[PDB]
Amino acid sequence: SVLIPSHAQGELTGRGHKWLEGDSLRTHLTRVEGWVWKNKLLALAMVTVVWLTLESVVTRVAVLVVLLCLAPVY
Amino acid sequence: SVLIPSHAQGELTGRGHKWLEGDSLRTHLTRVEGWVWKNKLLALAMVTVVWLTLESVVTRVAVLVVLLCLAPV
Amino acid sequence: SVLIPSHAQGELTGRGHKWLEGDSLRTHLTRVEGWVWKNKLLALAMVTVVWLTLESVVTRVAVLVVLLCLAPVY
Amino acid sequence: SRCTHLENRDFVTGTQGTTRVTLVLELGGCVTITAEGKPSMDVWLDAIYQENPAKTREYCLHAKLSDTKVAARCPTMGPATLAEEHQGGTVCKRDQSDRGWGNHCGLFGKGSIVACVKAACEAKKKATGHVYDANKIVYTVKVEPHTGDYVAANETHSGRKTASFTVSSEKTILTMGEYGDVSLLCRVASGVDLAQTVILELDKTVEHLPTAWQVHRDWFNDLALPWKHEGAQNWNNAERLVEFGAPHAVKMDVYNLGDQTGVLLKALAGVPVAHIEGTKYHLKSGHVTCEVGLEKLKMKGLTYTMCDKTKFTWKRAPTDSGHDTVVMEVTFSGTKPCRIPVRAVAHGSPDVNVAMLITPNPTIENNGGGFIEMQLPPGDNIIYVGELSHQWFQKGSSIGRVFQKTKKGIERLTVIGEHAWDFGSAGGFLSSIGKAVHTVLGGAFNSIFGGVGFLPKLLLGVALAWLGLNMRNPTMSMSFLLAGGLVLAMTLGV
Amino acid sequence: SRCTHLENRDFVTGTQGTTRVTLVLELGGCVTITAEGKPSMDVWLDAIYQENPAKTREYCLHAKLSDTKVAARCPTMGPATLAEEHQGGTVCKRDQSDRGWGNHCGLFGKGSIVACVKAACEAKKKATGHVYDANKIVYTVKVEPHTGDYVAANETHSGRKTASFTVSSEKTILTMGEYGDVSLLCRVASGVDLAQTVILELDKTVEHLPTAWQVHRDWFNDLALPWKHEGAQNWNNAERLVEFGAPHAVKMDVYNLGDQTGVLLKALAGVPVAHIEGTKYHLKSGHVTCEVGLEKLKMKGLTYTMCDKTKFTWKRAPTDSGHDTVVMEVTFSGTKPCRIPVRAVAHGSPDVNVAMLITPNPTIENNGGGFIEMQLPPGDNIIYVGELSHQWFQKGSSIGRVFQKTKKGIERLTVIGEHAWDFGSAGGFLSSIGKAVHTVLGGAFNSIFGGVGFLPKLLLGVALAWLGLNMRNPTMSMSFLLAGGLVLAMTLGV
Amino acid sequence: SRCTHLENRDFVTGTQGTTRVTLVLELGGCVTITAEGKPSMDVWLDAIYQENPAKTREYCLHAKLSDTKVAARCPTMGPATLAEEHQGGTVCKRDQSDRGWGNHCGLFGKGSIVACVKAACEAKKKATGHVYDANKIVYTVKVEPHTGDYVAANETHSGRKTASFTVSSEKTILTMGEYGDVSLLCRVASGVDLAQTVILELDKTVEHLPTAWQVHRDWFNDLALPWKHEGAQNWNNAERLVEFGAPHAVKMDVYNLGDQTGVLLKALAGVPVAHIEGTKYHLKSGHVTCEVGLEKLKMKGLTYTMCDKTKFTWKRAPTDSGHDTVVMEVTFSGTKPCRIPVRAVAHGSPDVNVAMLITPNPTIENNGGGFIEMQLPPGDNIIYVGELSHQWFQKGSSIGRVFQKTKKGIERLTVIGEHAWDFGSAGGFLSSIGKAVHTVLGGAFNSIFGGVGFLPKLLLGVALAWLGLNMRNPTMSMSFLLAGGLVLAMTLGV
Repeated sequence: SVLIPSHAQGELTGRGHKWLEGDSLRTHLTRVEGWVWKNKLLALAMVTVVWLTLESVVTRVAVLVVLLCLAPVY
Repeated sequence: SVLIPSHAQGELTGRGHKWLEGDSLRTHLTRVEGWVWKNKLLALAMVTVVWLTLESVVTRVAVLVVLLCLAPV
Repeated sequence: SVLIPSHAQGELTGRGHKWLEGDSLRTHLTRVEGWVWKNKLLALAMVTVVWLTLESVVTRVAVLVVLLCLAPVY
Repeated sequence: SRCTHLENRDFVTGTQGTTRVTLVLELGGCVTITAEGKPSMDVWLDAIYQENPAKTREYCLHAKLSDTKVAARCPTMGPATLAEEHQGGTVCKRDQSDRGWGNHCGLFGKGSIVACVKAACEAKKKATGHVYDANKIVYTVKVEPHTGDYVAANETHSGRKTASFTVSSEKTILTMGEYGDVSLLCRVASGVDLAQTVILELDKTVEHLPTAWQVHRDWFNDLALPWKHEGAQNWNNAERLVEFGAPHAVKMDVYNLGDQTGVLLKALAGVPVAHIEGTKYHLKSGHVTCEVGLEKLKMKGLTYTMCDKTKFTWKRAPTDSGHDTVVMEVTFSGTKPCRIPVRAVAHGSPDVNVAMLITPNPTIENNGGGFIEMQLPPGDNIIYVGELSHQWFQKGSSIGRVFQKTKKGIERLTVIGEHAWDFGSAGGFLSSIGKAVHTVLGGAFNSIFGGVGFLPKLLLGVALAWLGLNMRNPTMSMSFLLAGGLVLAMTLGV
Repeated sequence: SRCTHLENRDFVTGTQGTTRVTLVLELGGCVTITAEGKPSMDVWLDAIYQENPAKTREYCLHAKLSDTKVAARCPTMGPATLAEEHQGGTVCKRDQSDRGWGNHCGLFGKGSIVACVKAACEAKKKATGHVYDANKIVYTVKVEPHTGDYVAANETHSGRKTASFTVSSEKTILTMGEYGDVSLLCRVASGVDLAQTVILELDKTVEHLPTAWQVHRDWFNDLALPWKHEGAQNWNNAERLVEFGAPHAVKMDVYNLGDQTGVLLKALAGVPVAHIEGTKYHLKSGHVTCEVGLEKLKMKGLTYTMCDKTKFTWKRAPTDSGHDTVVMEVTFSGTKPCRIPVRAVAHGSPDVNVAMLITPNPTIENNGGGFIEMQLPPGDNIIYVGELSHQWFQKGSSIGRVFQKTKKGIERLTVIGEHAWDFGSAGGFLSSIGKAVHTVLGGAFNSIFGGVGFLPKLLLGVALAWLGLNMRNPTMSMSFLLAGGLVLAMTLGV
Repeated sequence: SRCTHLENRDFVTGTQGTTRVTLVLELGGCVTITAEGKPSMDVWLDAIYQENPAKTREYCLHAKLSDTKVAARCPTMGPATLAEEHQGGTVCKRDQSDRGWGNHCGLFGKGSIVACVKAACEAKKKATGHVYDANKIVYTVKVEPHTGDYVAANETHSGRKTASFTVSSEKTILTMGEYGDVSLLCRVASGVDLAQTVILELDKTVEHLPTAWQVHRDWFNDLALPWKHEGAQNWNNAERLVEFGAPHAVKMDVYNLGDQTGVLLKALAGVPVAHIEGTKYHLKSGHVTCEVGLEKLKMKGLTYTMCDKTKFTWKRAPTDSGHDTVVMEVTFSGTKPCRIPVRAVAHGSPDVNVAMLITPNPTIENNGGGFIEMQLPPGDNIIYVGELSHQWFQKGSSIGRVFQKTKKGIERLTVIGEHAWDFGSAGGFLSSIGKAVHTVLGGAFNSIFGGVGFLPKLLLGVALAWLGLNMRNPTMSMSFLLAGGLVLAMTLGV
């Protein structure tokens, strides 16, 4: 299958017009939001199990962040 | 931009002709193996760092497995 | 039976064209790596047996190097 | 018979005196059903189709743009407006631009600009979707008797019989000449889950592409593309394929994101293929459940005399079929209608006939007969047809056969799901309990992980395994370990 | 003064005795040079272009297929062979498929089958790359005398001059009439790194798509598509667009993955645009370093008489500029050649003049005009031109102006990297140390994280901060935490 | 008795309670079967052959090169190409060469160069692999009555009979004149594994080389040479014999590595030889398991009276056979048809007769004299034929005879493997258990060490022993050392 990888962002710069807005953290969060609504039941399951089992607030927050970021791309 | 997400793999099945071979265990094993053989030096660096730092066999195995799976990003 | 030995490599040198590239340390290491990739399982078996039975790091390194160097020929 | 042609075949035997047997027919498959003193039958499912199904929302893949227009006004006056902004079939954007005396404004600052264009899908770049109606779907089942004759894949077998099933007319009787009558019951409600399948067409005259795809309904309803229903003139959300550049002082650019066919076909990677042949829309993957009644079947030529043992000759020597069976073809010259005395002998034993015949009581008849198919036990054996003889080393072993058939069973279970428990059973307790447990567990698993990727499923399995191993007490430890093991096992199996 | 037509205007001020100044000229930007006793100048960079650049390998995006051929052989008669398999312009694949008496062969087992198809690229679906030559590239710099006339952006100023630098260009002098000569020396090869830029042309004929892109070479040289050079007749690696279905007994299907334009344009998201004009290929981004020599400039009309205090009138009243300046235009009736008396005073302190003119020694001439541009301090002010008077509230604050200049400095660093340390510098330790430290640090950071991308880079920054936290000894724990924070901050800022 | 003509011979005795016996005949071996109540017989396997077997592959051993071509291109331009790159029967390579003004290149750097050459093979330097068909192979078994007459090795014996077993064959009856009939059942496809052996033909007309070799299939598939199939026109992988030197500016050299026959013949060291005879292909090693039935064999001339004791004379005085027997020939002149009064006595006891005769009941007839083969115990003995007498001393001892049979048994078991347990078998626990255990352990060992060299095998044994000595405390250490010893012993003993 043809697999053209996306062009790198920071290597070229200028002040002329750019073709399109590049990927960004806001785009990432928007995609996560889009995924969560479709997979809410699993979302609640994953959040509740970790929040119950783990002991530390910061650790739980970190794991939740990592899981949410990793969920949609695949 | 328009994003047409990839079809889920196991929801629909049978014995007719498939369109193309979808992502599966074989494909991902091939990818990780080839990547490691591409990024040897970095692969061994990460592996030895984890093996040295993490205190228990099972947790070392878990962390190494997860990192190797996610390596191709 | 006729058995012509392979010409020694280090005894002649120059900058003109050579007939055909002969053996070298890098070539042997390439063959070792190719063999290991071909027989991954056997490589891990050899590694694990010695890692389990030999306690001294230097001894393990020595035996591993010997086995790897002999692997392609045998 | 026909079912020697396929790579995929199965055998089922009616136990002593059983009258009927139940099957799940898999499209692209075969079963040979046999019982003592009953002629052997080949039964298979040939087609699942409907005429002119119902349509569903239709997408666009390559937009065509026309009548680009723009208007702007200076940095202290009212926002700009265009009539096309209120019409249909148009896409517009409203933005601010920098202006000054350099381009004839009276003040320096942010003026306003608006741009519009007309969007229509290109001639042949639509993506139509269709859905089946349970009241109209047709399933076609075919049945063939084991006559003593053989015909190639491009040849018309005279004994082939057809039965077509709808939700009405669930039961039928087929008459098969001298072999009698066979009964078929096939309820369509047990077949493919029509609520979740959509047939996707694109353009069917494009060579070197399949004519249709069988996509999932939830996936089909989530695509980010322009779409409309049949007959309507104006597309919804041309915005997804028209994008706007940053504005100059008094001009603004409209860009077209181009044809999406290559993105779509890459997304469809794993989907099964479907077909179209006119008014008819065929699935090429599915299954049905049936009950076959055998009581009205009877043998042919059972009263004939034996052949003249000296007259036989081989026309094709014995050969392995790949299904653990041997196939043979004999020719004969004596008095025509007669019964063939085939037998086979194991080495190291007293001449006992050990062959098991798939085609029972073989005969030779006027312009017919001569084909034989049989099973032999492992090891060295001899085959006898009258005075004619041949030798055969049957490879394999009994434990090997058991393992082979068990593997086939696991494959069927993982491909067909809960309906596998209905294959070849006499009904009753074991089958019912298996199906109940399977369905109740599978429902929960599908509810929690339906549509999730294989990699995230495996990752969650590993996480659960680790967390259960680390759990603080035995009951929760085992519960988490079991959950992780279950997800890992099913993900790796499917 | 063209500099009023755009944002991104920069002011550079010399001092008496300053021989020449260094500028970095950027597309879509301009600088006004002011000197203590010499007329102001407008300098900007108009174009970077080449005529008929050299080509590099072309890629196909939509395969055309023709004349499929298939051949097969039985399980023991050896592999299949087909004549077209050794020709050019053909894609072929050979595989194994099941055979048996169902087909017209002798045995049951895996045979051999081979399929071939002629491949080409459709009429107008080929991407083509061009690369620049350092010995032919042309830079165009333009300079305008900043006379008192004003001219709209679509109209040509009678006094501006052009310098077309190439590698073979010396220091050049531009006369521009009474104001005297100005000198320019632009260092080609100080600007865009031509060794890693490629101009990608897709199809300059389509209406609603930009005519070219400026893609990176390391990205262009690895791309999963069929490719060939200009003179070749047959494509390489055509197998990347054709796919082959699982074989039947005597047939297998050839599939086409369709047009890739839509996935290509999706990948190009962040790339800057380029342009085409007949034989000329233009960049629309980049910069060049150039030294401008002010030595031989003279002020006009220094010996003219002063205008009458009366007989002036407005033509456009004072208005606010985009750059925190005031712009105005006056008309005069009388003996034409004379100097305009222009001044401004804070409200309630007529003894002190607070105006700083961007146009020194304004004049009115036999066919010229009275455009004026001033900078005034914040607050309430009066502007006098002869006896004409006008009140003016100047918005903003000194802290605000300092903040604006600092912000623009940060942006120039972000956009042009280490070259920023040369802008308007007289030389010395500040510039030298800044450029050295910047070049070394940026080189190292680019070496490690060059192509890794925003979110992966941020994630690695988080990982580094976590590692600094995890490391047991406090001092390097804190040092590594600071390193992680720095990488996070920089990868977020850029 | 042909058994006398060969170095290798074996005797098997049927106890009176038996009438059929199991043999495994070896090509180049020979067996005498005898039962006290029956005439003795000589049976041997003469040939294993097929006519016009199948061709699997053909390799090439001396490449022919022609019509070399080369082209080059400068650094700033696309790589060179040649039409021969896209034709059959050509081998090509492309590389980079340094160029500059010295070669009219226009710029210093690395350009491109490509070279091509047509490849074929000389008329007689091919190597062809053939494979047998199980349904066409022929095994020839011969039986000789042990007539009592004698003839040299280049003479034809009238009583000799032939049987030609194939897959078609079954138990066959050979009629032997006055001696009666004997039954043979040979199980084709129970001998040499036809799936593992390939017959390799180098050339027929070379005067001083064998006509064919037998080689293993796994080895023959990996010969690393150019290869083709019959009728195909273009060779695959001629790159394995053509070699390319490093390039000059615009020239590249193509080298030929020449004949490989020497290295091939040197690699074949240790493989059995085969033979070719017109259209027939012969093996010269292999075996067949047969069951021979002795019923309906009957003695000749039991009715005759005894000879005139005084008339006998020697034609060939007693001599020692190669197989621990004594052989002699007598002449007689009385009334011809009569039985020979032959006997022998040990020197320590003059009453008991001691001779054991391989000839069942010697007689003289109108044609054919008296040949006799007989066995005696170790020590001093006297042989009598009527009045005629001779004196003999028999070497060896009973312990020596037992030991020699044990050596023979071990050698046969090593050579033939599993089938050794069937030689002289009549069922029973010891035979069945031996075959079962030998099959299991031999298969397990073969799966691990099949194809491995003696030096690696010895090294693994020694290393396992050393590591056992170096191993941890638990008792399993002894098993580890024993495993090393076992592998070493099983490598050394063969």
